[PDB]
Amino acid sequence: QPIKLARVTKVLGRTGSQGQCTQVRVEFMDDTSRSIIRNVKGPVREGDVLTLLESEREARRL
Amino acid sequence: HRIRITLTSRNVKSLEKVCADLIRGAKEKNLKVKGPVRMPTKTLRITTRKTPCGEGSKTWDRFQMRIHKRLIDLHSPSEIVKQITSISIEPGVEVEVTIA
Amino acid sequence: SLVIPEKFQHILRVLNTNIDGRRKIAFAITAIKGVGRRYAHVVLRKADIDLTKRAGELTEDEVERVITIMQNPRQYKIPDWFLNRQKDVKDGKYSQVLANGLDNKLREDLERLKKIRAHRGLRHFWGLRVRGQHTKTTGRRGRT
Amino acid sequence: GRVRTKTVKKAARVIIEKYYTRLGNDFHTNKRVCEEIAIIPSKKLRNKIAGYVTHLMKRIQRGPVR
Amino acid sequence: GPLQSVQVFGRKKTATAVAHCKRGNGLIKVNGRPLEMIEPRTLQYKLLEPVLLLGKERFAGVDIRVRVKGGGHVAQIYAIRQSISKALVAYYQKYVDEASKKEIKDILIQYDRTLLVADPRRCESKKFGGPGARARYQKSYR
Amino acid sequence: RDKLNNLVLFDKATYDKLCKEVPNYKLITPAVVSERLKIRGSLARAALQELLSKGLIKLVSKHRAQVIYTRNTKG
Amino acid sequence: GVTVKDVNQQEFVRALAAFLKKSGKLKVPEWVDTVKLAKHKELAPYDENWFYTRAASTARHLYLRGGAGVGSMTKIYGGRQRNGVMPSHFSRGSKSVARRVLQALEGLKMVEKDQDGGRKLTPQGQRDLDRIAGQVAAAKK
Amino acid sequence: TPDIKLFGKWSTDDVQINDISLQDYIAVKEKYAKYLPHSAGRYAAKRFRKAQCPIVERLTNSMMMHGRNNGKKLMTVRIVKHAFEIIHLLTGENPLQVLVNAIINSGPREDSTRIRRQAVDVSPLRRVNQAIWLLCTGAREAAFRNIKTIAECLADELINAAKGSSNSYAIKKKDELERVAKSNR
Amino acid sequence: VRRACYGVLRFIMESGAKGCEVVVSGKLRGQRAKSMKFVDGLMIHSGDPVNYYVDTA
Amino acid sequence: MAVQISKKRKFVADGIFKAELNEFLTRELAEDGYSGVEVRVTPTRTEIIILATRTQN
RNA sequence: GUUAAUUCCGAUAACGAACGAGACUCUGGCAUGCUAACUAGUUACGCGACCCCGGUCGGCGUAACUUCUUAGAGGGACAAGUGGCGUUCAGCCACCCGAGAUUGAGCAAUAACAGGUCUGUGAUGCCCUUAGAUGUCCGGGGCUGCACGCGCGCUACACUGACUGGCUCAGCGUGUGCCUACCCUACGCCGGCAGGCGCGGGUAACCCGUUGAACCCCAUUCGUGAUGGGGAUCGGGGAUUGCAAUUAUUCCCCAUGAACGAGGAAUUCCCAGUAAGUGCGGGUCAUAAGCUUGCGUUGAUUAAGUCCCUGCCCUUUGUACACA
Ligand SMILES: [Mg+2]
Ligand SMILES: [Mg+2]
Ligand SMILES: [Mg+2]
Ligand SMILES: [Mg+2]
Ligand SMILES: [Mg+2]
Ligand SMILES: [Mg+2]
Ligand SMILES: [Mg+2]
Ligand SMILES: [Mg+2]
Ligand SMILES: [Mg+2]
Ligand SMILES: [Mg+2]
Ligand SMILES: [Mg+2]
Ligand SMILES: [Mg+2]
Ligand SMILES: [Mg+2]
Repeated sequence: QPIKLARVTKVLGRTGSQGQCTQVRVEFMDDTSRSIIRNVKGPVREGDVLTLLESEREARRL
Repeated sequence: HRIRITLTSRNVKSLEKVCADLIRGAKEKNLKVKGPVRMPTKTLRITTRKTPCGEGSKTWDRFQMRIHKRLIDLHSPSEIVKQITSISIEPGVEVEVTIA
Repeated sequence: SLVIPEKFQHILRVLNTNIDGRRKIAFAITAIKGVGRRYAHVVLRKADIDLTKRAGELTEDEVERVITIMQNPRQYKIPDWFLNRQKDVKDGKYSQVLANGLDNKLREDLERLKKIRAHRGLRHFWGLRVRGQHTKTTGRRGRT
Repeated sequence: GRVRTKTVKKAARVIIEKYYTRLGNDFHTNKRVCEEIAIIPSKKLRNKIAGYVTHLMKRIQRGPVR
Repeated sequence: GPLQSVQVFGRKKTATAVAHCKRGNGLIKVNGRPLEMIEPRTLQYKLLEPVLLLGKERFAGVDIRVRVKGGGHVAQIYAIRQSISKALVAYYQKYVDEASKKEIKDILIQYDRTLLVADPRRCESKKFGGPGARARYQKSYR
Repeated sequence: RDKLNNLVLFDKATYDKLCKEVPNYKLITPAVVSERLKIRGSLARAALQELLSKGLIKLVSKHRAQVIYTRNTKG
Repeated sequence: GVTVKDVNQQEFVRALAAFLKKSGKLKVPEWVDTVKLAKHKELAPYDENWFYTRAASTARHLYLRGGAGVGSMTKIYGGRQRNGVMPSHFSRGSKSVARRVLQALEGLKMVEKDQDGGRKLTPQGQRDLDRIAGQVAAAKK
Repeated sequence: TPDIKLFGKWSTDDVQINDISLQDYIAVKEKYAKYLPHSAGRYAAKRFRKAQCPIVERLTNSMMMHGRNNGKKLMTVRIVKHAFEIIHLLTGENPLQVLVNAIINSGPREDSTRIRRQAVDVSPLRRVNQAIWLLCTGAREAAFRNIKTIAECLADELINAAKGSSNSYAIKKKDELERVAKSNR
Repeated sequence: VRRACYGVLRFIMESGAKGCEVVVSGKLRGQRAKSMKFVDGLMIHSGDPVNYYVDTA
Repeated sequence: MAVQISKKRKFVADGIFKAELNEFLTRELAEDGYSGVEVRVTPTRTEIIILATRTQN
């Protein structure tokens, strides 16, 4: 598994039972025309970069 | 001749009414005055359990009594200030005028 | 200055009771009952002994001085208020009672209260709190 | 949580109904013309009525109000 | 010339410190003693932040004597940290150009803006039914 | 279980060891010297004051909590 | 040169302790050895030359502000008394060591009984403390 | 005057934050360069203004835990001062650089949370927070019941975290945390 | 009880008041403790104006 | 005053005076419309004003 | 749709109203502008002490002033300005300006519980007792009693520490009482200490008191050992209060040195000067804080979210429930 970092481009909602994992969509920085949607744990604003351990997991949207 | 007046009340507006009235009385009987100095308000605070019995959530009243005290100094003779203090006082304000 | 000197005593012998010499003297004398923190410090204040020494680098002259000052306290200008057996109920002698006599004086006081049949002796013999505490909630350790 | 209540909104609509000419655009001026023209027994309510007067008069220079 | 004395307060939690700046040489001392022995000396660059951020050339013609009262140790040391900078900024307000005032002020603010404005925070009141301001005692069932 | 039987004064082997290796360390705190050389913290502080007095190591900061020492610069 | 507030106080007090030891005029009591220095302490002082040091310290306090006495010096040299399994409190110092140290600092004339109660330091003692403040500044330069 | 130096002894340039990921949440640069790790505070009014506090003050804040040391900030500034000094003599580089590389190395890249569990990538601010917290608690319980003082526990563990030797408590919990994340992905 | 409370209500509203509230609590119509409530007009309950608009007894 | 009472307990002492005065007049003149009292003090004499309904009684 | 809100915009077989929310009061935060101050001060000026012109002083006095202190009247902030989002309504987000762009409490509706109080009352129905009293008083005892279970807490398990010196900082408050006999104390001596004996101040911005408080800061000693951690238990002595302390009232001195190595199932409080650490005042009080109520002081980790568990409110729906 290669390590890829990607920039949050819009924050969408909170997911999880205790309302703890902020669901955002990100776009990868080398493949800037590509996007994915990730459940992200913690304090997240728009415009920060996440270190994805894998590019390919994509979650549901509630 | 350095006769001093102290004004003391639980009320603030009546006290300051009486003190400004005495300042204007001293001015119309034409003698200088060191102004009404305001010493700090003494609070009398009481915290009691609201309940007569023992049970309940342990709640507490917070009763307060504010006491205001102010001072007026006059270099003047005695009957002038005696006849100015014989008039124009509210019931809430205690007046104490000493000579020395 | 810091090397082990020869004849370094790892242990000493005072009133048939051991004195660990690896510690420091003001706290090594404390190992026998009847002398503690402050009485140990004051006894070796009266004895001309530097407090920085450890109890294995003393000499037998100095430990003889220390044991004489502990056994005869008030004629080395230890005050009367600094003792533990002040005005005792047999001979009235102000002296510091030490290790093997300490439990003797304790148990003689115990037997005096027993055969005098007082309340505090009854509480001792019953195995209770003799100094007026509460037994309803605290002290369930020894008595089941 | 800044919602002007009915005692603010009703009074501001009455002020702008009967005194639209002297009211203007800035909070500090029409605050004191509202304090001259009404009996508002507290400064906090006075300021909130004045601010809502400013806001809906900006709505009036947008267009007509219901 | 005339005595160019400005007396400025600096406020932390309850420790208030009024500084007093005149025409003179660069004499900065607080409560009759210099800055370099004011305990706690852990916060020694806290006192030195106005003089280190501005240089002694700006503190050259100004002697500042500070009297401090109230609060605790670091509250006093933050009140002195505020009061020196505010005393210098009021001297440069009233007796020289205000281009100097603006450059001294934004050099202060671009490091730390609590050098000039204060903390309005104080210890809030203990409500009943708790050990402190908003902690409560331990509720127990069964 | 385990009990550090640290020796409270130097025997000849450990005194010669402290003269040997301890002026070559980078970090010389008494807590380091105690674990590396089997001694008390007190005897460590006394030995390190002795080494500073002889002039074989160098003070860096002295504090009520701990003291920190280096070896000398080699050049 | 400098004065007492111009230098650090914590080596000022050991300088004045060494100065009073050098004079040897202070007249310590006999119960220097067998004392616990206040109620809230637990042991005797570790330093055996402590009377000269507390004499230095209370001379410095009387230089910084006068009109202080036995109760004031117990208020300075008080501290935390740990009461075992109860919460700790503040406890005053020893009255007798403050009384003896003020009698010693008025024995060698560095302090003097003032009006309105208490002690204030004499100009000779003030001169000595200023001299050794100059000496402390010289030792640290 | 330019070149504000942290504790007077360490310059706030000469640092490359080798994450473009954790770049804006570790504050060592010139507008975030202070003299002390002691500021006035008031970083807890808004949400992300926690990340405006510099990393030295934030380490100093996160150290003073477990009851007996709540709000001993002067004390923890003392600990960070001796810790940076011991980092400098024991390593030979910038102590702030050792701190930044320790944060970069010790921040867990992803964690697992219940949505059983599910692996989720973490926020950069949250992995900064958890990195600081793991470093502080490793130093603390290395120091507990030991001759080893905390002012060099924190130093030795920032060395072991900047090297990533799995000899640090922080790097061990980071590895086992993203291990459990790799199980729950 | 009811016509006495009605009489007090109508009397003091004729005497001129923005409102009134009469509560008679106790044993009424039997040995059970009941309560009777008689409200008319304006009656603020909270805040600071209950110290100078409500006369209570 | 030669015993020289302090102001803090002075205001609560004449407060508790006005309290037991009001309660005494309440227990006596309840039959005759006792509304309240007002106590106002001068030197050497003190005007205390019962304010009630049936002044004739 | 929107808000902390039955808060508003708005829809409309409803219209016009009332309470609650809000409004209000106190508090907090900001004014170098106003009012003034020998029961608060600053700055100068003049004497005084000291250091090699200048510096220090809470050393002594007076000519200005009120920034600091006190407290009064006004002000000040309104989502007002700007940029987005929204029917471009109600309003939300962000930002400049700014002492503040959510400080904290008090008050708090309709209806109700067979919740507590007859042990707060001279508020009280009824019953019972009423001279061998269940009235009142005095003497003594008990309310504390210990195989055990539970709850609120304080001290701790130490090196981020203990001990010993040194240095230097608060804000609440209270203080000589109707009966009522018992106040807060500087200062000078005696005593290790608890304390004792004298002359003084204060009915209080005056005197305690500039409240020289602790953690804290600095410098020692201790060295990972139930240890200089911890101080329970216990022996002997010395004081104070009482009319009297024994079942140790409280404190002091020495000696005794236990469990306790961060706590299982479970469970509490909390998000900014907050939690926690720390000490000081009030009540209780002749003696008297392991309590509680206030107060400062050092002062953060984390969060700006959700309906997951525990619950609350509104709508729809189901009911064989209605002491639900
Ligand atoms: Mg003290
Ligand atoms: Mg340790
Ligand atoms: Mg209302
Ligand atoms: Mg309300
Ligand atoms: Mg019931
Ligand atoms: Mg019968
Ligand atoms: Mg009981
Ligand atoms: Mg102990
Ligand atoms: Mg009792
Ligand atoms: Mg022990
Ligand atoms: Mg719960
Ligand atoms: Mg109680
Ligand atoms: Mg069905």
